[PDB]
Amino acid sequence: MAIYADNSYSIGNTPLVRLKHFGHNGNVVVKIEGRNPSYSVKCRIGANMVWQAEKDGTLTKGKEIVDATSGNTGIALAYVAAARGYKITLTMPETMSLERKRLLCGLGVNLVLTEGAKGGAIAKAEEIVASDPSRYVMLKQFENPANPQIHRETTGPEIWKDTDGKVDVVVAGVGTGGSITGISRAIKLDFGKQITSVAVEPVESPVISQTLAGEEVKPGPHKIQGIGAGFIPKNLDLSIIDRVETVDSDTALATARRLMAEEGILAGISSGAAVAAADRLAKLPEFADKLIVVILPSASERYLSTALF
Amino acid sequence: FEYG
Ligand SMILES: Cc1ncc(COP(=O)(O)O)c(C=O)c1O
Ligand SMILES: CC(=O)OC[C@H](N)C(=O)O
Repeated sequence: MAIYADNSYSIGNTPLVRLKHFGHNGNVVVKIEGRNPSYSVKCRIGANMVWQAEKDGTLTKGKEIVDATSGNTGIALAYVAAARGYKITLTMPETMSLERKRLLCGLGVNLVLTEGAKGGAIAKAEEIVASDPSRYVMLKQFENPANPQIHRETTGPEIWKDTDGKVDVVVAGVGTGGSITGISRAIKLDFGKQITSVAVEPVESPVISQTLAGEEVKPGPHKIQGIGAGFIPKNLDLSIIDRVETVDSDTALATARRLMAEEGILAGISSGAAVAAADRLAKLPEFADKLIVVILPSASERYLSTALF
Repeated sequence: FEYG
């Protein structure tokens, strides 16, 4: 029967909701990844990175997990570690919301946080696994192929299924790049439909836009938690990206607030950025009758400590 | 927020 053996197996099957105050006559639909265990899209890769490491034998009983996170991946790995019986240590920038810090400790993580100015998180972590290489396993979400793979296997197929194959555009903020990569691979390659894959990054740190334009790559600070890593991650397949949209922090925050107040959707800051980007495309006659699906990575209550509220 |  439909009873999951632990909480890691209950990932996904998140709903699509049509927006009423964005887009043009309902052409913008949002995928609410806040409806997940640990309540972000990252639960998917928290699960699959652990499952994969188990299956190639890098993760065994007694081995301790390590990775670097801006929060949600950390919370995701923590619920999976707790559910499946692993010890776990994580690194994070000091500047991430208190909520992230708060429940990571409740989930029983040995927590380790780094200089906010350095973003830095990736650095010490590696320095930590070196301490006893067969004690610790680093899962490395920015380059681990188990990250986009679970999106190719679940998130993309769900989108295809729930839109009855009518999806024309996928809009997703880029952090690790796993979401837009896996989803795009599923729909374009597995189901065969030539959609428009749209990456979203902060205008303050538009390193994807700069790279593709062959300009000076200049990362910068921003408030859009979860995206804008300030470099091109290995798990972002540039070859499958058709378009890059930049969004500023203010507009991202205002849009998240609008999602709450006008749509009754409890979205996080990066969800506001993705919808703002989607709304701009949706109001181009060229997309005015395409079906645009927007990933909403996380939920509101994870950001009560931030500018969102 | 920056690198990571
Ligand atoms: C809140 C939030 N938004 C957006 C993203 C970007 O998702 P991805 O890493 O698949 O690019 C993340 C990544 O964890 C996130 O935590
Ligand atoms: C790019 C970023 O901000 O972090 C990666 C991912 N959001 C995490 O949960 O760690």
